[PDB]
Amino acid sequence: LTFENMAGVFMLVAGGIVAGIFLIFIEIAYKRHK
Amino acid sequence: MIGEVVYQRAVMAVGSLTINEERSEVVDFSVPFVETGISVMVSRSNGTVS
Amino acid sequence: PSAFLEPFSASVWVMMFVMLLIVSAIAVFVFEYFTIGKAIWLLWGLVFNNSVPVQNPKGTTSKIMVSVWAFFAVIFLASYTANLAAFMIQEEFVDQVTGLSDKKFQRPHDYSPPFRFGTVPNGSTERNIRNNYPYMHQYMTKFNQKGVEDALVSLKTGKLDAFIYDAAVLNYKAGRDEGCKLVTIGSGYIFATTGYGIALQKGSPWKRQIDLALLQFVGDGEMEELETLWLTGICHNEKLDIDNMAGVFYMLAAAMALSLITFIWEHLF
Amino acid sequence: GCKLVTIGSGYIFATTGYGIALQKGSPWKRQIDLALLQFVGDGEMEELE
Amino acid sequence: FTIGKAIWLLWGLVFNNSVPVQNPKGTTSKIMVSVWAFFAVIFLASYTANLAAFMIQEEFVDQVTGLSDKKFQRPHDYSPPFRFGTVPNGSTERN
Amino acid sequence: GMMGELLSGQADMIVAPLTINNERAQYIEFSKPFKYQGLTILVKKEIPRSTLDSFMQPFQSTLWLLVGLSVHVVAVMLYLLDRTLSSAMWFSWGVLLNSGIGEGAPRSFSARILGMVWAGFAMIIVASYTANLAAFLVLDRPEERITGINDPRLRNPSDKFIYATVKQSSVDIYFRRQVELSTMYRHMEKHNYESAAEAIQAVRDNKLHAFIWDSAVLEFEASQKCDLVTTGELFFRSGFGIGMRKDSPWKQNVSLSILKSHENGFMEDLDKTWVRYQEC
Ligand SMILES: CN[C@]1(c2ccccc2Cl)CCCCC1=O
Ligand SMILES: *[C@@H]1O[C@H](CO)[C@@H](O)[C@H](O)[C@H]1NC(C)=O
Ligand SMILES: *[C@@H]1O[C@H](CO)[C@@H](O)[C@H](O)[C@H]1NC(C)=O
Ligand SMILES: *[C@@H]1O[C@H](CO)[C@@H](O)[C@H](O)[C@H]1NC(C)=O
Repeated sequence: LTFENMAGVFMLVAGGIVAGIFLIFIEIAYKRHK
Repeated sequence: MIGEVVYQRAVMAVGSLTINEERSEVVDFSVPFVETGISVMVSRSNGTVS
Repeated sequence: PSAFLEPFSASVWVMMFVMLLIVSAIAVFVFEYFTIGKAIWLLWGLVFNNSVPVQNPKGTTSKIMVSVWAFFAVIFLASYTANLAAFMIQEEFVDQVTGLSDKKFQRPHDYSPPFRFGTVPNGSTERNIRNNYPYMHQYMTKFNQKGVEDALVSLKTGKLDAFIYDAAVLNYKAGRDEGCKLVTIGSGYIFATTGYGIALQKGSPWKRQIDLALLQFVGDGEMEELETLWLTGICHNEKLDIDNMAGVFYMLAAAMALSLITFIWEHLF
Repeated sequence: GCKLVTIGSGYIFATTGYGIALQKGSPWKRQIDLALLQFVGDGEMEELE
Repeated sequence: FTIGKAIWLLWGLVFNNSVPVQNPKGTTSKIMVSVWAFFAVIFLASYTANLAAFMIQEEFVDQVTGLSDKKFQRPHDYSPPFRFGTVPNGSTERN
Repeated sequence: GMMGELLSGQADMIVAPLTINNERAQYIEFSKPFKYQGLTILVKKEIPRSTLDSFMQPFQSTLWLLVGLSVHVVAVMLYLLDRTLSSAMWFSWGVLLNSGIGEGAPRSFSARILGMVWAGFAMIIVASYTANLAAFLVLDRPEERITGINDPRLRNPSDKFIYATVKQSSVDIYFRRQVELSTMYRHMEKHNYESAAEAIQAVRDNKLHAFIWDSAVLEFEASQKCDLVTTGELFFRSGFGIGMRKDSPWKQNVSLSILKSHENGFMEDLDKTWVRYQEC
């Protein structure tokens, strides 16, 4: 198990977890906008 | 080279000298030691095309 | 098998475990905007296999997070398979006894089956071991053999354990053996490195010239050509198991033990 | 880089050799030929190649 | 809808089990589905192994084959002119 | 043979494939070579091993036998931890076969944890199996081809593997008149054959294991009989010739003609119509 392999996509998965709230806010604003 | 061999200037010509049916009719010389012929060369670096 | 040589049981494994836990917690928090254990089980399955029915997460934005986690898991499994293939490319055949310093030669009867020391008398090997290991000489006297060919035959037939003799002839025999079944100890070790030379009478007038001629031969590359044409060998030039998962099945049994113990402690409460 | 390479494995349109040119009727031909045959039969030509 | 469900489950077991329906009912149907899935998984594994082993195959181009070819035979027209290289005074030029 | 017949006066010319040696050239006069053909090794092309059915064979069938027992033991432990055992057994059997039935309903959270752990173990086992398959796959074509006289299997011979040439041929002369393979020559002297066709038939009939012969003949034999292939880099590359006595009037005219036919393209046409006309 290469360190880069565990990193090169798991930094990405952490970014996705922390990015979920961004689209949470975007879609809950979109729902109320119309 | 062949001209120098014919006119007795030299008695032997060691080098890259292809066997021919015209040279043999003038100078008689020994058996080949390297297999040669006529080949075509072309570059293929434009595309690998694997 | 190298069931423990893998990078597992390290910081990376703990890091990915805690990352999975944090991802599951974030997914539960998103879904909430009884789903904690279900989400953890579903994420563990998605890491392992998609046959784990989890109803914990039912969200739009969540679907993208689950897809990203599935992509990461797919990449991880692909890398794992590639690593197993790459490790299965190579194999280890290091050595058996690792030199005369091993306790087997010092203790020839105390461990398991008797370990015979094959040797040939009349030689320098016998004199060397007699002048260095007098105790081992008495034991090896009972196995004093006749010749190199007889020693090779005995080793191939299991009648002898180890054969101690000159290094060059033994290397030649190893390089000219059928099946490459027998090899010298280790990667090639010399207990007392020495030359061969050419014997001469004391004070002979040829030594000062024979030595120079031999140095000229070795410096001109003739010795390398002679060694290649006279000492090269085929063997020298060459270059779901039951026991494989028995360890991980022991770990699985330990997992069952911890499961039942956790059942006991959870059912006290 | 070995960028340019002859066509295929190499097909000689008219295969011949090199030899060693000698005067017509030279006494050395009958012996130079034997020496060359000895060289090619003893593996020396392979080493030179 | 049982025929379509069975067909979809067969195709999924061939490709991926993410196509579930209420097709297998009974011990015999479940056993048959499990056997089919095992065979499909074995076939999948064999296909992946063959694809991985195929990476060690390569080939090279050779252009025309000898002087007896369409390219060399006719200089005129055809396509962009094909230059011929031949150092004079040699045996090749005479031949 | 032909050399003796020509020297005895019974013949005036040898129009046949006659490799130009030194011993032969010391007594007869060879023309310019009308072909160039070294020696190669003819061997039988072993059929590729297309198993396509080695499922439980690769590592050990005992692993497949123990897998079911381990699954049953894990299921029993799960049942005792739950205190629908048949439903759980079916669910586990489906999970280990990627069925994904979804009929498993563990009671305690410890059962859920053990279930998830079991799945991970199953995944690992599958990965190991795939790795083993790759090892068997990548390890295809285990047998190799001997690379001529330089190959160690030919320098050091064995009674199990035999490589013998043809008696009373230039080949035998080449082995005899070069003292670096005396063991190889001694081994080959005990398996020489009366004629080349007999040796070809013996090689194709598993009687031999290797044949040493001219490239011009072995290549054609491989082209005709696909069961055999040729290997080994060309060695002793000396072509055939129109052998004939030294004191002959044609010596100055045959050779030139052979040159002309070699340059006018006649020999290329002969090779196309007689040697290079088929493949495999
Ligand atoms: C996704 N499923 C496969 C897989 C690939 C890689 C790792 C595990 C598995 Cl399980 C796809 C490739 C063939 C074997 C197979 O089952
Ligand atoms: C040499 O070895 C033989 C046995 O191989 C032995 O009988 C003989 O005594 C030895 N020579 C001497 C001088 O001891
Ligand atoms: C020989 O070469 C010279 C200069 O390269 C050239 O002028 C001449 O035409 C050539 N002759 C022949 C017969 O190729
Ligand atoms: C050899 O050839 C030449 C020219 O081709 C001819 O003049 C001569 O008569 C020929 N001699 C014999 C013996 O054929």
